[PDB]
Amino acid sequence: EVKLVESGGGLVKPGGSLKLSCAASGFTFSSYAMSWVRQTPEKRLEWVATISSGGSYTYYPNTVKGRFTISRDNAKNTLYLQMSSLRSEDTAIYYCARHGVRHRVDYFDYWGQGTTLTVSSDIVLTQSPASLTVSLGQRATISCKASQSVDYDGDSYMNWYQQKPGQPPKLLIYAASNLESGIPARFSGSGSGTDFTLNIHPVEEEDAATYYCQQSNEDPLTFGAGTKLEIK
Repeated sequence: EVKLVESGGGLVKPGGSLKLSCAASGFTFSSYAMSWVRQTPEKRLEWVATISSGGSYTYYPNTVKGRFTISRDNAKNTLYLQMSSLRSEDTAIYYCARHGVRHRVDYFDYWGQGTTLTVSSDIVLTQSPASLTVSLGQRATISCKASQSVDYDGDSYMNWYQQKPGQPPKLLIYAASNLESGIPARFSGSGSGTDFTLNIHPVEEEDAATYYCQQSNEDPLTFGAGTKLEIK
Protein backbone atom coordinates (compact mmCIF):
# COMPACT_ATOMS: atom_id res chain seq x y z
CA GLU A 1 0.00 0.00 0.00
CA VAL A 2 2.97 2.27 0.67
CA LYS A 3 4.52 3.40 -2.59
CA LEU A 4 7.22 5.80 -3.70
CA VAL A 5 7.36 6.75 -7.36
CA GLU A 6 10.43 8.60 -8.66
CA SER A 7 10.50 10.59 -11.87
CA GLY A 8 12.76 13.04 -13.68
CA GLY A 9 15.77 10.97 -14.60
CA GLY A 10 17.57 11.39 -17.91
CA LEU A 11 20.74 12.50 -19.66
CA VAL A 12 22.57 15.70 -18.70
CA LYS A 13 25.68 17.44 -20.04
CA PRO A 14 28.36 18.07 -17.39
CA GLY A 15 27.69 21.36 -15.58
CA GLY A 16 23.97 21.06 -16.23
CA SER A 17 21.21 20.65 -13.70
CA LEU A 18 18.35 18.22 -13.08
CA LYS A 19 15.47 17.89 -10.63
CA LEU A 20 14.18 14.52 -9.42
CA SER A 21 10.76 14.03 -7.81
CA CYS A 22 9.26 11.27 -5.69
CA ALA A 23 5.49 11.04 -5.28
CA ALA A 24 4.63 9.37 -2.00
CA SER A 25 1.37 7.65 -1.12
CA GLY A 26 -0.16 5.13 1.25
CA PHE A 27 1.33 6.68 4.36
CA THR A 28 1.55 9.88 6.38
CA PHE A 29 4.45 11.49 4.47
CA SER A 30 5.06 14.31 6.94
CA SER A 31 5.86 11.83 9.72
CA TYR A 32 8.96 10.32 8.08
CA ALA A 33 12.53 11.44 7.37
CA MET A 34 13.42 10.79 3.71
CA SER A 35 16.64 10.18 1.81
CA TRP A 36 18.01 9.92 -1.66
CA VAL A 37 20.39 7.00 -2.23
CA ARG A 38 22.15 6.34 -5.50
CA GLN A 39 23.68 3.24 -7.06
CA THR A 40 26.71 3.80 -9.34
CA PRO A 41 27.44 1.80 -12.53
CA GLU A 42 29.92 -0.17 -10.38
CA LYS A 43 26.95 -1.19 -8.16
CA ARG A 44 28.15 0.83 -5.12
CA LEU A 45 25.34 2.23 -3.01
CA GLU A 46 26.01 5.83 -1.97
CA TRP A 47 23.88 7.94 0.33
CA VAL A 48 23.14 11.30 -1.30
CA ALA A 49 20.96 13.33 1.07
CA THR A 50 18.59 13.22 4.03
CA ILE A 51 15.80 15.61 5.02
CA SER A 52 14.00 15.54 8.37
CA SER A 53 10.25 14.91 8.66
CA GLY A 54 9.47 18.63 9.05
CA GLY A 55 12.12 19.81 6.59
CA SER A 56 14.23 21.83 9.00
CA TYR A 57 17.25 19.59 8.75
CA THR A 58 19.07 18.50 5.63
CA TYR A 59 22.24 16.46 5.47
CA TYR A 60 24.68 15.72 2.63
CA PRO A 61 27.98 13.94 2.09
CA ASN A 62 30.85 16.21 1.02
CA THR A 63 30.78 14.73 -2.48
CA VAL A 64 27.49 16.54 -3.31
CA LYS A 65 27.42 19.32 -0.70
CA GLY A 66 26.72 22.66 -2.34
CA ARG A 67 25.51 21.04 -5.59
CA PHE A 68 22.48 19.04 -4.42
CA THR A 69 19.44 20.31 -2.57
CA ILE A 70 16.94 17.95 -1.02
CA SER A 71 13.53 19.40 -0.18
CA ARG A 72 9.96 18.29 0.50
CA ASP A 73 6.35 19.40 0.17
CA ASN A 74 4.37 17.79 3.00
CA ALA A 75 1.13 19.18 1.56
CA LYS A 76 1.73 17.54 -1.83
CA ASN A 77 3.38 14.39 -0.44
CA THR A 78 6.38 14.97 -2.71
CA LEU A 79 10.13 14.70 -2.16
CA TYR A 80 12.64 16.52 -4.38
CA LEU A 81 16.30 16.42 -5.31
CA GLN A 82 17.60 19.45 -7.16
CA MET A 83 20.96 18.71 -8.75
CA SER A 84 23.36 21.19 -10.29
CA SER A 85 26.95 21.35 -11.53
CA LEU A 86 26.50 17.69 -12.45
CA ARG A 87 29.66 15.64 -13.03
CA SER A 88 30.50 12.20 -14.45
CA GLU A 89 30.67 10.69 -10.94
CA ASP A 90 27.03 11.57 -10.39
CA THR A 91 25.98 8.98 -12.98
CA ALA A 92 23.77 6.51 -11.09
CA ILE A 93 20.33 5.12 -10.46
CA TYR A 94 18.74 7.40 -7.85
CA TYR A 95 16.28 5.99 -5.30
CA CYS A 96 14.18 7.71 -2.68
CA ALA A 97 13.99 5.86 0.60
CA ARG A 98 11.87 6.27 3.70
CA HIS A 99 13.46 6.15 7.17
CA GLY A 100 11.43 3.65 9.20
CA VAL A 101 10.04 4.49 12.67
CA ARG A 102 8.94 1.00 13.84
CA HIS A 103 12.31 0.41 15.51
CA ARG A 104 14.75 2.59 17.47
CA VAL A 105 17.64 2.18 15.06
CA ASP A 106 17.71 4.13 11.80
CA TYR A 107 17.05 2.09 8.63
CA PHE A 108 15.45 2.37 5.17
CA ASP A 109 12.23 0.37 4.93
CA TYR A 110 10.54 1.49 1.68
CA TRP A 111 12.29 2.42 -1.57
CA GLY A 112 11.13 3.86 -4.88
CA GLN A 113 11.82 2.06 -8.17
CA GLY A 114 14.59 4.49 -9.07
CA THR A 115 15.28 6.89 -11.94
CA THR A 116 18.51 6.97 -13.84
CA LEU A 117 20.83 9.92 -14.24
CA THR A 118 23.47 9.78 -16.92
CA VAL A 119 25.93 12.65 -17.08
CA SER A 120 27.79 13.01 -20.37
CA SER A 121 36.70 9.77 9.90
CA ASP A 122 33.84 8.44 7.77
CA ILE A 123 32.89 4.93 8.86
CA VAL A 124 34.23 2.49 6.27
CA LEU A 125 32.45 -0.86 6.00
CA THR A 126 34.64 -3.67 4.72
CA GLN A 127 32.34 -6.38 3.40
CA SER A 128 33.54 -9.80 2.35
CA PRO A 129 33.63 -11.84 0.32
CA ALA A 130 32.92 -9.63 -2.71
CA SER A 131 31.71 -12.68 -4.57
CA LEU A 132 29.98 -15.81 -3.30
CA THR A 133 28.72 -18.96 -5.01
CA VAL A 134 26.70 -21.46 -2.99
CA SER A 135 24.88 -24.66 -3.82
CA LEU A 136 21.20 -24.98 -3.08
CA GLY A 137 20.59 -26.03 0.53
CA GLN A 138 24.01 -24.87 1.73
CA ARG A 139 24.92 -21.92 3.98
CA ALA A 140 26.09 -18.46 2.91
CA THR A 141 27.99 -16.22 5.31
CA ILE A 142 28.67 -12.56 4.57
CA SER A 143 30.88 -10.47 6.84
CA CYS A 144 31.09 -6.76 7.68
CA LYS A 145 34.13 -5.29 9.37
CA ALA A 146 33.45 -1.65 10.37
CA SER A 147 36.34 0.82 10.75
CA GLN A 148 34.93 1.98 14.08
CA SER A 149 32.15 0.78 16.43
CA VAL A 150 28.64 1.45 15.15
CA ASP A 151 27.08 1.07 18.59
CA TYR A 152 25.04 3.82 20.21
CA ASP A 153 23.66 3.50 23.78
CA GLY A 154 23.42 -0.30 23.65
CA ASP A 155 22.22 -0.86 20.05
CA SER A 156 24.23 -1.66 16.90
CA TYR A 157 23.28 0.60 13.98
CA MET A 158 23.95 -2.01 11.32
CA ASN A 159 21.44 -3.05 8.62
CA TRP A 160 21.47 -5.60 5.82
CA TYR A 161 19.82 -5.21 2.42
CA GLN A 162 19.08 -7.58 -0.44
CA GLN A 163 18.98 -6.29 -4.00
CA LYS A 164 17.86 -8.18 -7.10
CA PRO A 165 18.75 -6.59 -10.48
CA GLY A 166 16.35 -3.92 -11.77
CA GLN A 167 14.82 -3.60 -8.29
CA PRO A 168 15.60 -1.33 -5.30
CA PRO A 169 17.33 -2.69 -2.19
CA LYS A 170 15.18 -4.56 0.29
CA LEU A 171 15.72 -4.45 4.06
CA LEU A 172 16.44 -7.90 5.57
CA ILE A 173 17.95 -7.16 8.97
CA TYR A 174 17.92 -4.00 11.10
CA ALA A 175 19.94 -3.21 14.24
CA ALA A 176 22.38 -6.06 13.49
CA SER A 177 20.18 -8.91 14.73
CA ASN A 178 16.56 -8.22 13.97
CA LEU A 179 14.54 -9.80 11.17
CA GLU A 180 12.32 -7.36 9.29
CA SER A 181 8.63 -8.37 9.01
CA GLY A 182 7.97 -10.61 6.03
CA ILE A 183 11.55 -11.85 5.72
CA PRO A 184 12.02 -15.62 6.08
CA ALA A 185 13.90 -16.97 9.09
CA ARG A 186 16.67 -18.56 7.06
CA PHE A 187 18.10 -15.04 7.07
CA SER A 188 19.79 -14.06 10.32
CA GLY A 189 22.16 -11.35 11.44
CA SER A 190 24.73 -11.23 14.19
CA GLY A 191 27.41 -9.09 15.78
CA SER A 192 28.14 -5.91 17.66
CA GLY A 193 30.77 -3.15 17.81
CA THR A 194 32.69 -3.57 14.52
CA ASP A 195 32.10 -7.18 13.46
CA PHE A 196 28.89 -8.31 11.83
CA THR A 197 27.59 -11.31 9.96
CA LEU A 198 24.67 -11.91 7.63
CA ASN A 199 23.79 -15.59 7.46
CA ILE A 200 21.63 -17.39 4.93
CA HIS A 201 20.76 -21.05 5.50
CA PRO A 202 19.50 -23.05 3.76
CA VAL A 203 20.06 -21.00 0.60
CA GLU A 204 17.12 -21.16 -1.81
CA GLU A 205 17.02 -20.36 -5.52
CA GLU A 206 15.46 -16.92 -5.06
CA ASP A 207 18.30 -15.79 -2.77
CA ALA A 208 20.46 -15.01 -5.79
CA ALA A 209 21.07 -11.28 -5.36
CA THR A 210 23.56 -8.69 -4.23
CA TYR A 211 23.70 -8.08 -0.47
CA TYR A 212 24.77 -4.85 1.26
CA CYS A 213 25.55 -3.86 4.83
CA GLN A 214 24.86 -0.29 5.92
CA GLN A 215 25.63 1.69 9.06
CA SER A 216 23.29 4.43 10.34
CA ASN A 217 25.40 5.28 13.36
CA GLU A 218 26.84 8.49 11.87
CA ASP A 219 26.57 10.77 8.83
CA PRO A 220 27.57 10.14 6.16
CA LEU A 221 25.54 6.95 6.03
CA THR A 222 27.80 4.36 4.38
CA PHE A 223 27.36 0.98 2.71
CA GLY A 224 29.61 -2.01 2.21
CA ALA A 225 30.75 -2.60 -1.38
CA GLY A 226 28.35 -5.51 -1.77
CA THR A 227 28.41 -9.29 -2.05
CA LYS A 228 27.05 -10.86 -5.21
CA LEU A 229 25.52 -14.20 -4.32
CA GLU A 230 25.19 -16.80 -7.06
CA ILE A 231 23.52 -20.22 -6.86
CA LYS A 232 24.55 -23.73 -8.10
